[PDB]
Amino acid sequence: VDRSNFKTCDESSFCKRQRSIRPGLSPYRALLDTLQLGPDALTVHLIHEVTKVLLVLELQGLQKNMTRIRIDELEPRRPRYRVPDVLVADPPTARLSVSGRDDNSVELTVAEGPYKIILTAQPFRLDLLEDRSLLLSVNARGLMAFEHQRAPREPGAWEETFKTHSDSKPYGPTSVGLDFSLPGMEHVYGIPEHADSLRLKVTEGGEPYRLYNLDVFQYELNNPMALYGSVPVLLAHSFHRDLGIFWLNAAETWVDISSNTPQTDIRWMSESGIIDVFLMLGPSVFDVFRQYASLTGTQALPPLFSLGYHQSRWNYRDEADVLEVDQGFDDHNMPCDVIWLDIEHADGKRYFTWDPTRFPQPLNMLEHLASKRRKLVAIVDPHIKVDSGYRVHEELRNHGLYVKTRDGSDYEGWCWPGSASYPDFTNPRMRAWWSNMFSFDNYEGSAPNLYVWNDMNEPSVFNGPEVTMLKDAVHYGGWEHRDIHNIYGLYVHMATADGLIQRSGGIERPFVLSRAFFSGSQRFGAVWTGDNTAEWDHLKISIPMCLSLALVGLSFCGADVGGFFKNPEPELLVRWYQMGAYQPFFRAHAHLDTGRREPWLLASQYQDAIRDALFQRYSLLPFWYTLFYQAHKEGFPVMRPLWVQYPEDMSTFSIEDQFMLGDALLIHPVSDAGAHGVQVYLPGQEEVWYDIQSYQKHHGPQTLYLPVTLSSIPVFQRGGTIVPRWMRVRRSSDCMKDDPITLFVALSPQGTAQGELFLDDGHTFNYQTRHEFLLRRFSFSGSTLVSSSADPKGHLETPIWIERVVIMGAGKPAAVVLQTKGSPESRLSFQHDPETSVLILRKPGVSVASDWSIHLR
Amino acid sequence: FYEESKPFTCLDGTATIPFDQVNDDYCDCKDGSDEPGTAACPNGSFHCTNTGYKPLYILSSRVNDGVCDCCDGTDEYNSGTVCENTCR
Ligand SMILES: *[C@@H]1O[C@H](CO)[C@@H](O[C@@H]2O[C@H](CO)[C@@H](O)[C@H](O)[C@H]2NC(C)=O)[C@H](O)[C@H]1NC(C)=O
Ligand SMILES: O[C@H]1[C@H](O)[C@@H](O)CN2CC[C@H](O)[C@H]12
Ligand SMILES: [Ca+2]
Ligand SMILES: [Ca+2]
Repeated sequence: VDRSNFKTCDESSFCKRQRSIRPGLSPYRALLDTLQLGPDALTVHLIHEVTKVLLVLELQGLQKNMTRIRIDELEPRRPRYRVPDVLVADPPTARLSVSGRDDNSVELTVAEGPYKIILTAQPFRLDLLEDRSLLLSVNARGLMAFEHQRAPREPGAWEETFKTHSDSKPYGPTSVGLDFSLPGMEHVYGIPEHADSLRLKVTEGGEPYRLYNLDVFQYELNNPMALYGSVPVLLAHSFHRDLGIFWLNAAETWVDISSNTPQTDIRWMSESGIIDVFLMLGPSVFDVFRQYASLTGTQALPPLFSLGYHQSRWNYRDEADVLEVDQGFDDHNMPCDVIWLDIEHADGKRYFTWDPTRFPQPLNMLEHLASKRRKLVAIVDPHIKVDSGYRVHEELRNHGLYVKTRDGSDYEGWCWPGSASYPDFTNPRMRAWWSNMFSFDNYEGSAPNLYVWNDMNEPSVFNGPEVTMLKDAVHYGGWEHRDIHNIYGLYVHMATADGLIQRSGGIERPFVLSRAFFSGSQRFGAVWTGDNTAEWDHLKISIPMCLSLALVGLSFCGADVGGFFKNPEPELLVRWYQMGAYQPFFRAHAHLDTGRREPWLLASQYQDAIRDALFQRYSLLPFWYTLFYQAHKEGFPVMRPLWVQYPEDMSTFSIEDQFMLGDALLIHPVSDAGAHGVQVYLPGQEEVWYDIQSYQKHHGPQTLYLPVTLSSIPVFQRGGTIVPRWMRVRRSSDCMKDDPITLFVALSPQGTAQGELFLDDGHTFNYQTRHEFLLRRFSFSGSTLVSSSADPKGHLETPIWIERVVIMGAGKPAAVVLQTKGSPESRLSFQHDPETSVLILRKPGVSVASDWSIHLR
Repeated sequence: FYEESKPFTCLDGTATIPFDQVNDDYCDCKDGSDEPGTAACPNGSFHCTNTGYKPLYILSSRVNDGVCDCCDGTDEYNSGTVCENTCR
C-alpha cells in the first residue's frame, strides 16, 4: 500500500477537529422545560452553552429491546442528510414513561420495564439500564460534538486540499460525533471492512478505525485503514451480556476505541448528516442479531449454485478458453458451478457489451455451459465510457443521470475505459434504468445462466482524491458526495440484484457479488475482501475479516482463493482451497500478471488434495443451504466466532484461527507452510467432538494437537447435531440438487442430537411466493431417530430420499426398524465399527418430504 | 424340490449380496461392481455401449446427472434430459 494516497485522521480536517476534543464537562445541556413526551418519542431541546446553538434530541424506546437516539439542529440553514433505503421498516416503538424526575434529571421507563433511561440535563448525558444494571452511557466523557451549519461561502474547515484535489466545501464544517461507555465490556467487534483482527484493538496511541469505502491497492495487514466497504455496527461481548451499537450515518466515519471495573469507550465521528444511533441491548448475541436484522433485513437466500465453487481470473481469453476450463474440470473430476468473465470480456470496458473477437457468440458459449449445468458471471462496473457510439453513455448523458460537479456538468474521471462518467445510483430513476438494462432484450448476449459481478463500486476513480469521487460532486436532491459516499456501492448492488430478478419476471433469485457495501448490503447478495495477496498471512486474515462481516449481517463473504496478487506456491494454493471450501463465498481468482492456476495445472499430489477439498464442500451443500436459510429467516450468521456458541468461555473471545459453521461444525484450517500438526481448541464442558475423517471422539474443553498432511482439513462435528450431506459428488450443484441425502448423526454424551434441512428448487422465489419448500427437523434421543416438519407451511414435490444414516457414538443394535405412514414396517441392514462406535444404516429409502422414525433395537 | 439362484458376490470379494442389491441405487461393493447402471457408487463406471461405434466408460457420478456424456445418450435414462444420438 502507498499510505501517502490516503488521509490519516490529522489529514481529514473534520477528524482532526473532532478528535482534538478531549474528555471533560460537555458544553451541551438539555433544556427540561422544552421536554415533550408522546407515545412514540420523547423530544427535548439541547443547547451548546457557549455558541447557544439549539439542537433537538429525539429519544425512543423501541420494541425488541432497543433504544434510538436522533440529534439534529432545531433551526438549520439547510436540511442534514438522513440515511435512506437502509432501514427495511419504520421500527415499532415502545412507550417511555416518567418514573422519576428532579431539577437536573428525568428517569424514563421503557414500556412496563425492566429497561430504563436516565436523561441528565447538565451536562447532557443518557444512561441505559436493565432494572439496576448499568448497560451503557452516552456522552459520559463529554465528547459530543455537533458542528452547526454556518453561513455558506480554522485551517481546512472550509476550502480544503488533499494532494492536488480541491474540495470547495460550500457548507463548511458540519461534522457530528458522540461517545458511548460500555461498563463490563473488554471485547468489541465489527465495523468492517479492515484487514485486522476480529477482536478490535484500542486506537488510543494510533489512528481510529476508518469507515470510508475506498479502493486500496496492495492493502496491508493488521491496520485500521478503510477498505472497500463500511458497516457502522459494533458488537460488545462479555461473560454476562451482549450489546450492539448501530451508527446510521453514510458519511466518512472514524471510530475511536479506548479501555479503562473493566470498561470500553467508543467514539464515532462523521463528516455530515445527523446523529442517528440504535442501541441494541441484547441480552444474548442472538437477541442482538435479531434486533439488527429487524432494522436492516436479513441475508438474501443465495441460489444453490452460488454456494458451489467459482473459478475466476483476470482474464479468461475468449470463448475457447472458457470452454477449455469447463472441460478441464470434467476431465480432472473436479466440481465447479461457475466460470467468471472479468473486464477483458467486454468491448473495451464498455459494460453490457462483448469483445467481438474474444466473445463473438456469447449465447452459444452460455448454451454450452448450460449443457454442462453450469453458469457464468460477467463483471459490470458502475463507470460508463465517455463514447458517443456507446448506447449506455448516450442514454445516461441524454437523461442527465450522471453524478455532476458543482458547475452542473457531468463528472468525468479516469477508470478502466479511460474517460468515464459515474451514474448517480442514489437517484431512484437511475436504479430503475440500471435494473431494466439487465432485461434479455437490452443486455444482448445474456441468458438466465449469466449472473453479475459489481466491482469498483466505492466508486473507484483513478484521478480522484484517495482514488474516489470528489467530496463536492452533486447527487440526486442536491446532496453532496460527502453526504452519501458509503451507500453508493450498496445502491449499485441493489439495482443489479433487482435487474436479475426483473429480467426473469420476478421468478429467479439473483446472484450478485459486490466489492463495496454498507449496512443492508446482506439483502442483495455476496461480498468479498477485494485484492488480497498470495501470502500465508493473507490466508490467515480471511477468517477475522469474514467473521467481522458475519457479526454485522453479511453472511455471504469470502476472500480470493490463492490470493489476488502474485503467484502462490502449490502448498499455499492447496491450503487456500481448504480454507475457501469452508467459507461462505468460494472463488479462486487471480490478477492479470499471475501465472495460470486452474487446479489441474499442479502436480498430482496437489490436484488430489484440492479435489478432496472440493468434494467436501459439494457434499456439504445441503448443510450450507440450511445455514443460509436460517440466516435468511432469523438474521443469524452462517460463519461464526467460537464465542457466539460459547459466550461464557472467556478463552474463546479473541479466537480467529478457528471458526464454526452454525452450531455443528468447528473448522481449524491449516494456515502455515510445512505444518505437520495444528492446535485445535475444542470448547464445551460436557460437550463431545467428532473428527469427521477418523470418527475419533474428543471431550471438551481441551486444546488438542492434531497431526496433519497436505490433504487434511481439521473439521469436527459437535455432539448433539445432525448434518445432511449429498455423498454423490457430481460436476455441479444443479446435477446434485435432486439427489438422495445421507444424515450424519453425532451423538452428545446424553445420546441425543438434532439438526434441520432446508430444500427447494435451488433457484426461484417459489419457496416464498408458493411456499414450495421443505424444512425438516431430524432428532435423535433414546434409541430413535425421527424426521418431522419444522415448518408445515412448506410442501415440495421432490424425488429426494434418505439413502443412508451414519451414527457416530452408537453401540451395535440387534435390529433396525423404519416406520413411515403409507408403508409397511421395514427392517434395515447395518454395519458397525466397534473401534469408532460408528453405525451405518443402509438405504432407509424414505422420501425427505415424509415423517418417519428409525428405531434401534 | 426347487433349486435357488446363487447371490451376487462383489468383484473385490468385500460382500455377497442378493441380486436385488445389484443396480438398486445404493452402493454395496467398495469397487462399485454392484452399481454399473446407476450413480450410487463414487468409483463405479457406466459403459456407453454406443451401438455401431467405439464404446466408452464414464464415471458413475455422470449417470442421470442431466448432462449428455455417451454419444448414444444411454447415461441419461431417468433425469429429465433426453439426449440425442450423436455417435455419427
Ligand atoms: C429483551 O430483554 C429481556 C431482558 O434481558 C430478555 O429477557 C431475559 O432473557 C434472559 C435470557 O437471555 C433470561 O435469563 C431472563 O430471565 C429474561 N428476563 C426477563 C425480564 O424476561 C428478552 O429475551 C429480550 N427480548 C428480545 C426479543 O431480545
Ligand atoms: O480482478 C478484479 C478484482 O477482483 C477487483 O478487486 C479489482 N478489479 C480491477 C480490474 C479488474 O476487474 C479487477
Ligand atoms: Ca447396491
Ligand atoms: Ca450424464
